Amino acid sequence: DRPPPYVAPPSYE
Amino acid sequence: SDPLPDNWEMAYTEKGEVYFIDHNTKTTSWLDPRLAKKAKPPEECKENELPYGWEKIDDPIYGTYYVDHINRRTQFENPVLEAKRKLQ
Repeated sequence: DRPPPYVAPPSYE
Repeated sequence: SDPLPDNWEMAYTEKGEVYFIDHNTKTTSWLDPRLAKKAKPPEECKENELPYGWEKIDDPIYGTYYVDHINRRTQFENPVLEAKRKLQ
């Protein structure tokens, strides 16, 4: 079991 | 001290969340580079303090967990408590 995964910011455009 | 470092921008998600754009390395991060603080070993932090870069999240559905924005990790255990525990 694991917490919510890391939520990254929008990818570099 | 308003300006971002040279070749940085800041922008917003559709949810209105700010993030930072580093054109030097072609990366993005939730961390404001203007707000960076000295690193500290987690065990050297006080009980109710988190090291720089960490965020405590209280999720209504998934409960409390900790987010490390430097290394992009998430974990259940408080990292300061964890470090003290493992070194104790």
